Amino acid sequence: SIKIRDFGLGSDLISLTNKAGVTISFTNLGARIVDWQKDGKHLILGFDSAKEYLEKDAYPGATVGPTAGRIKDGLVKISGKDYILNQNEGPQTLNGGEESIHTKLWTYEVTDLGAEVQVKFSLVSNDGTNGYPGKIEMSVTHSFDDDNKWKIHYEAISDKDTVFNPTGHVYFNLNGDASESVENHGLRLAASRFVPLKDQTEIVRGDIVDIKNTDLDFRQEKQLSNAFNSNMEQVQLVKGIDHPFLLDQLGLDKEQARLTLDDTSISVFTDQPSIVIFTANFGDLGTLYHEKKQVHHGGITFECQVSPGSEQIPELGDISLKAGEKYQATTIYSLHTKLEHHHHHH
Amino acid sequence: SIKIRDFGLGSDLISLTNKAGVTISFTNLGARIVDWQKDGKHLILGFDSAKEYLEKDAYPGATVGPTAGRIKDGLVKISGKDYILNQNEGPQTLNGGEESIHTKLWTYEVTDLGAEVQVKFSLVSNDGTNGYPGKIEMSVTHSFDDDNKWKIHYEAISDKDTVFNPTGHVYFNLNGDASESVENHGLRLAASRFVPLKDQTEIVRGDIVDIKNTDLDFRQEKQLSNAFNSNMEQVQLVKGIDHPFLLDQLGLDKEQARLTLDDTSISVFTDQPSIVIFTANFGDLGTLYHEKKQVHHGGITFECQVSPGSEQIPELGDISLKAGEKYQATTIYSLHTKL
Ligand SMILES: OC[C@H]1O[C@H](O)[C@H](O)[C@@H](O)[C@H]1O
Ligand SMILES: OC[C@H]1O[C@H](O)[C@H](O)[C@@H](O)[C@H]1O
Ligand code: NA
Repeated sequence: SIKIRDFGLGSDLISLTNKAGVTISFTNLGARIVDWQKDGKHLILGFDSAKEYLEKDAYPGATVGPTAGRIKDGLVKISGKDYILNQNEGPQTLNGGEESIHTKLWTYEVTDLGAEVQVKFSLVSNDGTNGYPGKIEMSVTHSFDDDNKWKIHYEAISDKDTVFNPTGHVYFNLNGDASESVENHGLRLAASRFVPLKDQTEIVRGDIVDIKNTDLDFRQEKQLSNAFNSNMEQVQLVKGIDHPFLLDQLGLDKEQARLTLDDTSISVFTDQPSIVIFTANFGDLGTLYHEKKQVHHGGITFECQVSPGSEQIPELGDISLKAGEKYQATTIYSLHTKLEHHHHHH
Repeated sequence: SIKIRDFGLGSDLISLTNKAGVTISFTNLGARIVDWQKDGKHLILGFDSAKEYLEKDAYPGATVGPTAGRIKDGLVKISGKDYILNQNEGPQTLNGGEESIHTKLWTYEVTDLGAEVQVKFSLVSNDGTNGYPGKIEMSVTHSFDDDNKWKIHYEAISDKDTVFNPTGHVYFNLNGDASESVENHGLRLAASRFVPLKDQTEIVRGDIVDIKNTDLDFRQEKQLSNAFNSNMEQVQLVKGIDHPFLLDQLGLDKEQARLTLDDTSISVFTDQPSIVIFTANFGDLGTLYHEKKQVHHGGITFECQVSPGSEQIPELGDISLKAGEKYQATTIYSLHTKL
């Protein structure tokens, strides 16, 4: 079933229930996921209205871009030309600049395919918006099906050569309570290397480092507490995880990551080369989610994209987008129950 | 009474009915007026869904900007520096360039004051959007009251020196049907001068012309057909009216123009110095409004703003907006019925 209602400020809430009874909801404010529940329990973090997003934190569950992450000094080179983008984090351009796409009302249309329901959000980034050459016609399609798969399909075409590398900023918290840390969740991640940050400004260091057999090695499932309790420099620097992980094997067919808690697992598939993981290292900020003060480590993201830093480390990729060339990216989050035995205590 | 409903593509339709039974409706798609009707008749032109605006004509009823009108070569000088804006009509920048503020969904809040209801729409234009320096935080408040006054109040703040001169683009048609020409309406307008156009490109010619005692003198009520049947080169050039008229006396208290058809009249008030009047000179285009094929001259606008062409005729004014200054503008359309 599909249901729609006003969500505040002119945005709407689109809520779907599949045949298994799982419900998921989105809003056109930032083409974002608001909630995902199973048996009355929240699997992700979200607010109860639009204003909350605008007043507390506008990134959760949103579509962010045109470029996700930080671009050092907001400088990119596009077809031999240097362009300076909007700098909203010191000299850095973070998640596309200020008042970016995650803050806009996108138009949308819903398509019911029976076993699958699609929500296609559209927006146009005018040429020159926040310094990005355009115009860029973008669309984000979120779909949910009877197999409990939530898929995000991105498409974009630009009138001018530009850069494009958006991602989805959902936060998972299988505890269903923001006040409960994710340290008790199990993580499996198919990545042997990571990208270290230079310092507190969080720009990339310049190197790629192998993490095998360190507390950041999750090729084999381990509790998140291992990472959180680590005194590895990188962990101390950010007070948790806030890094890009390079996937070892590319392809939409491979389970790149799996997040488990008791009998629930979330699997991650994507066609992108990296996964930026940030564990809500907010300290005592205590943002209120459903009236629960969020704890430090009270959430975890899986931002699938080309790794941030390619400006400095060319080996990570190329996010340029040529005029008229069609961009596409697909990321899928699927839910399962009893995929494995996960019985621990913290 | 206030009613909110889906208007398509995620846009909302907000309808306000006052004590008098008059209904006015707006959409956040482009902070726009969609309808205005008394005793079952539409007073303005509008569509029945969001899609139509996007497919047919996105300007009707909309808030247009940042700059209303045509800018020659898309060129503006800011702090002595040349800036090229998006060009969407040949080399001109018309109505802020392509995919401008009129095609975006604005956020909004409704405030019910009893005798008056206000709908405040907001949108942030990012720095660099379509070539315009910013960011510009804008709000347009459309309000409707028990006295049948529809007021538009604009406010904006920019982080950087920029240009700003928006307008409301509603088209009136008291016939209540687009297939009927407004030639039968009577118009009165408090302007003794106008800005002629250079040619079919519609950029300004360069001068200011006195219209006293010409077919465009509406200082004294007159019927539209007059202007429409004139042989003035300017009328013939565009096949109607598509020009900036310079108000003789500025101030919101003065009735600047009045559009009348029989018992029903529309008065216009503004704090702007000019009114751009365009009579839907679309020829055979035939756009469909409520299933009715539109006729050449099947509508008329009253675009209150600083006249277009200031880039070439400074006397017209200046649309500069300095960083941190607060822009304000007010335009009122008051409805009256003779008893
Ligand atoms: O809260 C936004 C969040 O977005 C990304 O995950 C960044 O890596 C984090 O450092 C933080 O900026
Ligand atoms: O249709 C848009 C409309 O906008 C303004 O009124 C112009 O002066 C008219 O020529 C026309 O372009
Ligand atoms: Na809506």
